[PDB]
Amino acid sequence: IQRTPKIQVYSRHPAENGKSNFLNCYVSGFHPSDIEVDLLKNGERIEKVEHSDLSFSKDWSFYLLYYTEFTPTEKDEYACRVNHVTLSQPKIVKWDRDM
Amino acid sequence: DPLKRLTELALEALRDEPHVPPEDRPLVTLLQIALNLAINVVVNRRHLGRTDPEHDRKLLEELEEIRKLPREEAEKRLEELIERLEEENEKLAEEEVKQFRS
Amino acid sequence: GSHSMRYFFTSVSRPGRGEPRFIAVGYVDDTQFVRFDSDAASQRMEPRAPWIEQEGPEYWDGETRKVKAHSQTHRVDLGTLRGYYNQSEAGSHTVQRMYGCDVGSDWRFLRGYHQYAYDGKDYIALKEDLRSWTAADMAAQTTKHKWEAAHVAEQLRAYLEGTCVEWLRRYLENGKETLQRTDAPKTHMTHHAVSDHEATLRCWALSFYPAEITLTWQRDGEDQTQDTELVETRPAGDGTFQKWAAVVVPSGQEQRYTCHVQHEGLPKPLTLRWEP
Amino acid sequence: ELAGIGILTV
Amino acid sequence: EVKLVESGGGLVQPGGSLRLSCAASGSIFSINTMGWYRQTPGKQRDLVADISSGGSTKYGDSVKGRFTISRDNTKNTVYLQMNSLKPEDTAVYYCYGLSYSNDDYWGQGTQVTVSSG
Repeated sequence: IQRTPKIQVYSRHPAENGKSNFLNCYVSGFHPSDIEVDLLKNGERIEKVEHSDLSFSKDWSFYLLYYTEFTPTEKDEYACRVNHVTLSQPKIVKWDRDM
Repeated sequence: DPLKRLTELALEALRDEPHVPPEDRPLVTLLQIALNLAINVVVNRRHLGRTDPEHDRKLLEELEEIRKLPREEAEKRLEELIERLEEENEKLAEEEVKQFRS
Repeated sequence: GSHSMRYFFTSVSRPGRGEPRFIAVGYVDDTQFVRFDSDAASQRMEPRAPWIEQEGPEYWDGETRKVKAHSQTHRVDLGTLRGYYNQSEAGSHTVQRMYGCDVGSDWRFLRGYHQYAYDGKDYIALKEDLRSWTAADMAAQTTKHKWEAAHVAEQLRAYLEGTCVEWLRRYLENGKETLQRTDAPKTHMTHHAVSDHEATLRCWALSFYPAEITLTWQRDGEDQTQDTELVETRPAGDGTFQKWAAVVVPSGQEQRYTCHVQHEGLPKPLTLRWEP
Repeated sequence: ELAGIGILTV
Repeated sequence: EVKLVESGGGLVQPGGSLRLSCAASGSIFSINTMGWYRQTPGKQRDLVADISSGGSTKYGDSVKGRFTISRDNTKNTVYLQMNSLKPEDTAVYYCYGLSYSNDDYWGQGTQVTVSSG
């Protein structure tokens, strides 16, 4: 059985315009482990993105954290794009600073 | 029961690891890896019905030969035995697949 | 004040594209401290926490040799299980193993774990008494009968009750500054208008450790579950965790709602109400 | 520390 | 809002070349990244190549060195030059685009078949 990933995009610290921060895309509850996560800024890929090592939960479903440095502004739009065998097309989740 | 003796030697190796000088500790870890593979090989040959106590005895004599032997010369002999056990363990699992499907 | 150590193993076959990929991670509580990747160039067990870097070269040599032997074992199991289930030679499949130990608030042995899965489904597991096995199907019963002959339960019991507990205490001592800490959650509430007569109250819990936490919305004392949205607890990336819970509230009636936070670092469960 | 014994093939 | 019109798919021999194109109609100039994904039945769609309005490109590992993407921002058109085609390149090639607000759009796809028969 294959399980589709849950996706949360958020900042490490409360976002303040002009203050350096970290943009996170946390994917969890998916199976199998092969997955692609991209961070997006104003409609294009953010090049340098790192991720945590592969681990899994009690139900054996994997989880990963993708993160990069960023500085939020009032007009810059951020998002995350996730691709998995359970998805017919890559799914995009936008970043809401209040979520 | 050769598998009993290998299990007792593995339990001894796991208990001796704390109470051993730090220089002998790498040899203890290599012994645990070799003893674990010896148990895996013997139990795989048991599962296949290919029980040959002659082959079982040759594994034990080589392991005890590595002990009582100076440390650095023993660490290389265990590494060679481990690689040889990993090869045979792979061959045994391929025959276990043929036995299960048939 | 209870603690735990856990090792997670994953091996994924890639037919035609090389040997299976093996990844292993080690955890103390909610803190990772070691990692291994068969595709990494180092080919070594690597540190992932500051307090584990103080271990000597003998530690890293022994851990590397053991994790490499495990990668070969789980590599063979991918071929075995593919035959046991009569599956194609061209499909990607996964094997996972997990084992570890718990200690109570007295740091004495509490619980032992060792489970195995194939393609994300339970295969074989060691029971709590650490002397017998739970098998999922006929293929797993084959592994069970083989592991019973090899006294695997006896070997794993000696490790889980002895070696695992002893090394967990060693790690808790060396990493006392970070492992034996309990960061309380910094909390706040936010208000967002969804309509001209409705609104969203979101209760935040940030920068807390360990990850276990409880967030509950209640309205006039009634448990407002089945109407509250709860996100899964997520890592902040700095060693702490985050979580929030939200509820849709009619305008003007915000003071009739309360948020409640239970956490190890909080002496008393906090209560948050919307402050204009 | 990893388990040195008890990790066998399936 | 944005419509993507693809063309150029079809049958080609192993070792041959093929040139795909994709133009954006409508609310164009609101599209940053454009590119191609490919997908076989039952599986997900994998990245082939994409390029931003600034020219930043990314290629999938299996197509790096054989495919090349180019772009004309004045008419919002991207081109995919596929060289040294292999039977494994057989898939449906979907054009896609991302607005500057990270809204994604897709075309209907074009079939590409690499076969000797």
